[PDB]
Amino acid sequence: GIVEQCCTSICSLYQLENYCN
Amino acid sequence: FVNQHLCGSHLVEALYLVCGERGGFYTPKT
Repeated sequence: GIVEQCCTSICSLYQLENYCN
Repeated sequence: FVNQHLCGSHLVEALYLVCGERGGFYTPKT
């Protein structure tokens, strides 16, 4: 997943910057 | 920057932070 990404591992500041809709 | 894991809550105010206006959190509803 892309939301699970940031919780399972570390992520960027772009991914979730596009997951706020 | 932080190098930790963000889960169920932080995630919401991470994406909604980018989309957390200029000192806001959410917009359309409450």
